[PDB]
Amino acid sequence: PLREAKDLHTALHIGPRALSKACNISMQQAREVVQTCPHCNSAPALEAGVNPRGLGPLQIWQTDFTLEPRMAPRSWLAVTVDTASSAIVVTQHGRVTSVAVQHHWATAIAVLGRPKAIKTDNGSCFTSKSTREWLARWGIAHTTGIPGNSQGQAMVERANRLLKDKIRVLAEGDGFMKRIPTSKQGELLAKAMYALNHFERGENTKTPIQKHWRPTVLTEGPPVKIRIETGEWEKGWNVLVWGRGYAAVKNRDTDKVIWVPSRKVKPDI
Amino acid sequence: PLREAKDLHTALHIGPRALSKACNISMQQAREVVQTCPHCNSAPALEAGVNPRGLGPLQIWQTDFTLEPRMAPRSWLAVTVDTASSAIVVTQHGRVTSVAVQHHWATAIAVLGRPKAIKTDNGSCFTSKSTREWLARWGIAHTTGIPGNSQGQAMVERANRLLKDKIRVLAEGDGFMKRIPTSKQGELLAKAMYALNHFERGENTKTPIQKHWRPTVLTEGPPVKIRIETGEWEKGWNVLVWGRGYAAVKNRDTDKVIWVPSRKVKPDI
Amino acid sequence: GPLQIWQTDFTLEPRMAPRSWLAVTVDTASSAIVVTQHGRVTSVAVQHHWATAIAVLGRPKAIKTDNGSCFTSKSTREWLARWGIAHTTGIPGNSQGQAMVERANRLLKDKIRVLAEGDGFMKRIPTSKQGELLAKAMYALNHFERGENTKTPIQKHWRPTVLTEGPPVKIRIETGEWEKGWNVLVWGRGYAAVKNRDTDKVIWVPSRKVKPDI
Amino acid sequence: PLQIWQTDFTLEPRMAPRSWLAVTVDTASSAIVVTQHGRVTSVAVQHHWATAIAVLGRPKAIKTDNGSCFTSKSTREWLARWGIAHTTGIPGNSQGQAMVERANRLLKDKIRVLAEGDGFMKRIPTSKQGELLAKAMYALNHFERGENTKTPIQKHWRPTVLTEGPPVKIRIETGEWEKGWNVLVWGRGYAAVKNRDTDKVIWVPSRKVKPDI
Amino acid sequence: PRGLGPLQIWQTDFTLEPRMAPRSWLAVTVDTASSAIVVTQHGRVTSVAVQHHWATAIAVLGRPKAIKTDNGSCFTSKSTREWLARWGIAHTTGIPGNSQGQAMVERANRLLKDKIRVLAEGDGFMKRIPTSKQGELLAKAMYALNHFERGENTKTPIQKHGPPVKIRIETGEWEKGWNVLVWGRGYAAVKNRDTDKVIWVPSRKVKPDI
Amino acid sequence: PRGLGPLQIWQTDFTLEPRMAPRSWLAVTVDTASSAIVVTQHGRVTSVAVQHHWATAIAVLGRPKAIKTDNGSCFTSKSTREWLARWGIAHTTGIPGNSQGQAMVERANRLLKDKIRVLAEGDGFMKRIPTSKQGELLAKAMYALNHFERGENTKTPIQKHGPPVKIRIETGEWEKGWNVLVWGRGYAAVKNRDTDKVIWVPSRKVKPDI
Amino acid sequence: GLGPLQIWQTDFTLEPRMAPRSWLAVTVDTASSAIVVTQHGRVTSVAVQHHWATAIAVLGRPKAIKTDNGSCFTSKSTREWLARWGIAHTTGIPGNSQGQAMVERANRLLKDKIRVLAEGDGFMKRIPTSKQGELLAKAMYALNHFERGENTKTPIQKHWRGPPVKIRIETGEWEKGWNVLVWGRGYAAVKNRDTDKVIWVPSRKVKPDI
Amino acid sequence: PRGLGPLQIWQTDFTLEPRMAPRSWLAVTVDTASSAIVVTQHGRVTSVAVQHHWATAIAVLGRPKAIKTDNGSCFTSKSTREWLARWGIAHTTGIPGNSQGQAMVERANRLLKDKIRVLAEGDGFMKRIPTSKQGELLAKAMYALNHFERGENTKTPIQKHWRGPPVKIRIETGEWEKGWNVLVWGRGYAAVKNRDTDKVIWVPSRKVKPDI
DNA sequence: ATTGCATAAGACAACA
DNA sequence: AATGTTGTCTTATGCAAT
DNA sequence: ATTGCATAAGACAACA
DNA sequence: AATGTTGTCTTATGCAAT
Ligand SMILES: CCN1C[C@H](C)n2c(c(O)c3c(=O)n(Cc4ccc(F)c(Cl)c4)nc(C(=O)NC)c32)C1=O
Ligand SMILES: CCN1C[C@H](C)n2c(c(O)c3c(=O)n(Cc4ccc(F)c(Cl)c4)nc(C(=O)NC)c32)C1=O
Ligand SMILES: [Mg+2]
Ligand SMILES: [Mg+2]
Ligand SMILES: [Mg+2]
Ligand SMILES: [Mg+2]
Ligand SMILES: [Zn+2]
Ligand SMILES: [Zn+2]
Repeated sequence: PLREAKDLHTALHIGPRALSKACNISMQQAREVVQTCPHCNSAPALEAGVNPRGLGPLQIWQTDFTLEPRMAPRSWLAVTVDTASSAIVVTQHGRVTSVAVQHHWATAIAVLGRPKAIKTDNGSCFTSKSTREWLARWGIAHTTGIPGNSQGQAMVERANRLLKDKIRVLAEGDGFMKRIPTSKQGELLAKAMYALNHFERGENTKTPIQKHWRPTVLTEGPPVKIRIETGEWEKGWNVLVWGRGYAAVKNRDTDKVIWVPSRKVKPDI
Repeated sequence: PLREAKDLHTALHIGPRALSKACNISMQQAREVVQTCPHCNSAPALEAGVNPRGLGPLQIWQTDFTLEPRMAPRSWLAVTVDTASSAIVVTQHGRVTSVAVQHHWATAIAVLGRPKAIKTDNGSCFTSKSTREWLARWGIAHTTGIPGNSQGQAMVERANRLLKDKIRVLAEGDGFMKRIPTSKQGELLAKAMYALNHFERGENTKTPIQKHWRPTVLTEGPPVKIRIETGEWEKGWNVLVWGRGYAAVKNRDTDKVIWVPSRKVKPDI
Repeated sequence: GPLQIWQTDFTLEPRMAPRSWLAVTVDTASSAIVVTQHGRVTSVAVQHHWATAIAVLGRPKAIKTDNGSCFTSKSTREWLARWGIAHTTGIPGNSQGQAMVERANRLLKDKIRVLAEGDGFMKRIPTSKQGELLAKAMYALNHFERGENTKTPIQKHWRPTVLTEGPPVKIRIETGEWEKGWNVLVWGRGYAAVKNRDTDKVIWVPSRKVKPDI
Repeated sequence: PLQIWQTDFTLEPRMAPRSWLAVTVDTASSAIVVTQHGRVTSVAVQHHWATAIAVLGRPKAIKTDNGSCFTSKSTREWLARWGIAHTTGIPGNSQGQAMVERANRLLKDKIRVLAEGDGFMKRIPTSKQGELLAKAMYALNHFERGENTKTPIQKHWRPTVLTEGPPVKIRIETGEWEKGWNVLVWGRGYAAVKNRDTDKVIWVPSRKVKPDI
Repeated sequence: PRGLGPLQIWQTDFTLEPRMAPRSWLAVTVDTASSAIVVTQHGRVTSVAVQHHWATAIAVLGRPKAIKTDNGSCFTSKSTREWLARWGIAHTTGIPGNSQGQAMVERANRLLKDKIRVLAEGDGFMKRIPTSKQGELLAKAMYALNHFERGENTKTPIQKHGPPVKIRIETGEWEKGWNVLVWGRGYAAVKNRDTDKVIWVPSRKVKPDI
Repeated sequence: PRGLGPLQIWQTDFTLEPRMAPRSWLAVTVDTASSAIVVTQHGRVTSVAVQHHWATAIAVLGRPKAIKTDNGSCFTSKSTREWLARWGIAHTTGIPGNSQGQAMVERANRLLKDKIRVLAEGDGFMKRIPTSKQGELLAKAMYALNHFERGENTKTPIQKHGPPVKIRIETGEWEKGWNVLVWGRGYAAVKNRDTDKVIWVPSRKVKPDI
Repeated sequence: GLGPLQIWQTDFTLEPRMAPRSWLAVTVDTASSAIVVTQHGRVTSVAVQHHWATAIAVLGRPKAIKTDNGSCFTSKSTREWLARWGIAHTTGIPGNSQGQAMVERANRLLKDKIRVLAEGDGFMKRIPTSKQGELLAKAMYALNHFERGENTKTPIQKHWRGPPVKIRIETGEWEKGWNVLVWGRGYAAVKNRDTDKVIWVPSRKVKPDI
Repeated sequence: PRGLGPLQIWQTDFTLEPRMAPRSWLAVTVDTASSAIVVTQHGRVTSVAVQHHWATAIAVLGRPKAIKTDNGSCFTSKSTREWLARWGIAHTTGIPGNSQGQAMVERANRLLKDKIRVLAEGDGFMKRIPTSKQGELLAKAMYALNHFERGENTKTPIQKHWRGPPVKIRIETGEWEKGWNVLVWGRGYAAVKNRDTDKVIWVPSRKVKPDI
């Protein structure tokens, strides 16, 4: 008897379990009477497409700025990370002036080389006329994320947090609770550099530096199963890289490389 | 060779994995050299004891106010929940004044009975002198949570969100997108009351109203394994109530009733 | 049995201006009294009353009343049919459709004044204390005793007991046989504690090893 | 590589006020590093190789002159802390400072080239000094000098591009772990592995896999 | 910069071109707002050459509301006057070369001539261009000067002439009334229903309605 | 039959109209998705006439990618073939009269002839057009078929110049005629071809159409 | 009040219970409410000295004593007693609001206890010579170590009178300079390192130091 | 044997000090755990003087759950037992001069005698003191006894009035040293304090081990 | 054995 | 002074049918 | 088998 | 315009030894 069930949901908007228990009704009718109400199901599907990444070294770079209280009066720091190799370059400045980014990138070029693209937020001086003109003169791409979410640059942001942690560790292990003397600024910065780039982090068996200078890229990945957008796993692609977080896959015919979350891919057979 | 490892950590603050890999050392020495540094571990233990609850019906109650735009010009609602049986009573008022608070409780009292304790946030009118003296005249307790965390009354707040959801569903499922005519307010409130109290919510097989008027309480719990704060699981207590969220366990000789995180208990033998 | 027949009428209360019209709903099997008040005798106000009375007490099976203008009006009629309750009318004052309504009315009319003199209000309580007075009167009439029995209407209505045991479930034994005579106590994750209905012996058992009984 | 380094402090008037220029050069790769200095100090002494170490690594020995800030106890203690072997020399000797000749020459050449290339003749703007230094650094390190078949970077880092995972032994059905295999991808509980000869990729559980040697 | 929209005010004039000889005459219709152009071809000045001009002009870029002209004799001719009477668009006179009537058409003639000379030297014709190449050369000049933006502007001269979702805001609510235009891998652009404007929002910040 | 997008597919044919003597050899070219009709008059079939109409047609519609034509000694001639190569446009020549591709161009030719007729006898030129009137009458008929109407469409051609899935209803059947514009993790956003209405349908209630 | 053992208020009162030695000697501490009463049936320098010191004996050494201008309170013997005691003496009417009134209220409560205890034992106004000290001392016990009022700590606990942690604040930072006094099962009261002020905080908003 | 608890058991006896004359008699009460002593120095010995001493003693210090005194006619009076019933405190009696609970009382009485004598000789009275300064001598002696520490003992009689388990910690050397009682214990580490230095440090939960 | 199902286990969000 | 909660949703799993 | 260990797998946070 | 990331930590598991 689902007529009283329909009336009960319409006049009361009752959950399926109670509807089943209150009118001697079972699984099915409970479901297809509870989904009829549009008001009972509005939100519960929010898509999550989460995938920035580059493939090879000196392809995609990220950049943000940091306010470091210990670095007074030169608190502002510009941090740059190579997405492929996770190497880090930072420099110290006093203003957010475009000239600082001019210098910071120039040093970053000298240490790592010339990348192809640089992703960054729409900072007050990142999109400045002089900055864009000089960047074009150097001849490298520039792509700003969505204007307002400091989350598309998650790699440089996490590297920022990590660098702040490391520099504070060194400073307050050197006996400086509040701030660093102007003398020790460069020594702290360079020691942090050598600590981070030249020593592997976490559990990966690869140092960031020899990751950068000795990159490994697969020319032909292994077959995998792919949660193609239609909703179900499909067979017949190969994963290029499968990071701890997220992965890149390649077609067998179209040879497309796309960045998808690791949940969308599982190994073949 | 742990001398260079000690130097490397002291001057450089390296993770145990890299220290082990960079000085030909292993598990132990890497550990007890990385924990020597006080700066390598500061936060990573934040205690979380999360347990407000009552035992029997009409023992502990909670209360909060709600601003509901659809209920204009009488938007303010007073919500009361019995923590034991999760019954809800809501009354409508125009101001948060103490007199409104006076009105709300006795209406709830006439429906559920007389409780003993009413936890609430330190509202401007809950602690008012008239409210306090009138409550003492009725003669039941009054306990305020910590002054500022609207999180210790989490039950009334969650029931608040649920009630707002239900009233929204009823309102816009009837053809009132933005607000409600004065002629519809009372019957909307009454239908919302009837829906939640007299019907199942989620998967529990016991109606809140028949939980309140026909409660079941165990006089002697079954043996369990208890994470006494001593570090590990102590054997020799019995759980009284084990909610999906959290549980209460009893001593076998001290006869103590304690509200404990559910992760701290597991079945005995 | 409880919750089979209800009763309803109005009552003019001059002590309660300007909202001087009061509605009373009474159960028959338990004599549980539910009241709500409205300034004007229209439809919308009195179905608000019936909705509140249903919410506080539940859904009855039949409602008997007078032949008042609204009581048989359409709005009320299809509202009640959608609710699925059997309406009943009668002589406006007959001793059958209004057998207990007038008794409840006189009880309430005594209680309201009793309390008004209790807080020293003679002519008309201010609009602020009307709801509090009504709630206090409802609590006094319902949860207490005015008869000479050992069961309050709440004790009559909800069958209020204090259980000690959970629902019975048929546990499976290691040989693979389902076995009733067992009642669960605690639904802990993975393991549920179930007690032997005879020996009062509890035991921890995996979740899928037990199924509900009957 | 990362064996012996040299250094010197050289003047130049165009970057006033911080006209003091520090140099450090490797032998096996001839890599260069340069830092500005307002004035030569034993502390600024510290500031240079710390930067130099980060970009190149930790060498095995360093040779220099007997400079005032080169010989104070601060530098000695710091190099001892890092465990690097100092070896002083004559302020101008060739048996010691030998690559720094080519270094200084090329550095001054490139600095002049860029300073006149960007429309300046006698004083770089104070905001534009580090730009020119970094540009000279990149040009002299990532580009071959003269006949050099490789840039300093190629010699220093051997920047090859491998394409195969490390040698790894996989638990065979007899229980043993046969070597000669290389992992390709570390998935969830499964790691695709190839044979170095058959070139066949196979998914194997993460419990049966362990590295070679 | 007048605030009036397109298709409102026109301007007409002819020009001379020895390159296009013997069909050495050309005319262009320009808008004060859009600055869009239509080019015809003729070898003699006639009241019907403008008629060929107007018919080509009105068809490509819609109907004009008002046209400002000069005191040419053929512009008041009986044939073109009957043509304009059939059209329904007013005709205005003036002085030949003021700043209020002849505002941009002369400079448009000069720019069109400069384009025709530069393209003629690009494809290899200095003195004159044969009548066979005129059509494609004029088409190329038109496409370069119309399909491509010239100078600086927020929109090209040709530009001058969705299922409903709920997105978050900084407040934290879920406002309604937008429609997604493009569905990116992890981003989206949504157009408001009332303020009909497009804003880019990450995929993890939007949910639908109904 | 309706195309996929403007400025990506083209088609052409040859027409002769005795009233346009001696330049009676027209050159019709129409789009498929955008259905834009353009012609250019000449007085013989030749590589010269073909490349002149085509180059003129390039800038009046848009830079071409691949145009489908018919067989003959003009498109297949060496000069026009190298013209196709130089302009980066392919060839898909078929039967001279194939039903799959030339029925639409033949219908367009009939429409063009009928419009030229109707407008010419509306003006007062019945049988044949003089020299000074040919361009004006061609422009007149084109104007009649630029921005008024096409004859049946609610979305005119030059105004325009999801895979199919089966959905579910409460009835008990899986109905087709729906293409998903937008896909969600717990629903789909499909739109019908006819109603062109977008509705959020749960992912359970859809499955591929063939 | 701020700290105990700081301000002492001694006054004399008459209770007809222990007549003919009906005079009393009582001292009140403002910041602790601790009370000493020594029976003294004659207001004299010896009696006030004996009770004053017995007041110190019961509780401890003060820093000052506030009394009135009674001739038995500023006598040379009393002045020398205070001088060799090294404490301060201030006169009064008495009857001020903030001070010299808590002594009267404490006398009222002390006698309240003596009357209730006497009527519990069975004496109305006159008590035996072996009962005056008993009644007064029983009243001291009842009033002192049994909480009176609406406090959580008894008056004697109101008499004389952790590891460092980092707490989060509304900003989200984690500041130092804090210590834990009481450790609840899900809550904690924290005291500042410098201000030494105690506030409570959820146990989930604190992490330790070093 | 002092791990019973403060404000639990009290011991009372009479000692006749040679300086209180002519009000020679004195009733003394002591606490086993709190080490807190209060006296009144009456001029007579009897049950009325006993309970006047007793009832001021309990007001000064706290509420014992038991008060113990040597058997005799000076404490078994019916008025004393009515007093006890009015206060509901259990009572027991022992040998008048046994070592069960009276050696501490005897040493406390001797300490009172010595402190009183030294204070009197400091003031200037060698043998006898006027009846006006007896109380001040008593108050000064009580302040010395209670507030200030007696002997090398760190815990003053105050500290044992209204007041974690011992544990051993893990040292880098190899010593599970004692002298540590956790104050606030978390799930990652603890907050221990020493017993003598009384300094608070945070040590990992793997760095600790209980005592006995 | 494979597929499908009925359930259980686990995750997410938001309440001034 | 006095501490998160839980409906809703999603994925995983074992059984039952096939 | 019981304990411990060596490992793997999973969870939290914060960065203008 | 153009999308979270991962080091650090905790818990669980299995094997190897006892
Ligand atoms: C003093 C009068 N007063 C309130 C202060 C203004 N307040 C009151 C509230 O009812 C709330 C409230 O509901 N929530 C929502 C909330 C946030 C997080 C949770 F975990 C849960 Cl359980 C609830 N927040 C606050 C607040 O201000 N800061 C979080 C709040 C209130 O009544
Ligand atoms: C306009 C110029 N501009 C910035 C706006 C002001 N901004 C900038 C930043 O660098 C940050 C930033 O780092 N974070 C920290 C953060 C917060 C959450 C995350 F998920 C991640 Cl990865 C990072 N937040 C902001 C911000 O907008 N609101 C919190 C932000 C910036 O450079
Ligand atoms: Mg930023
Ligand atoms: Mg940022
Ligand atoms: Mg609140
Ligand atoms: Mg709230
Ligand atoms: Zn619904
Ligand atoms: Zn460290």
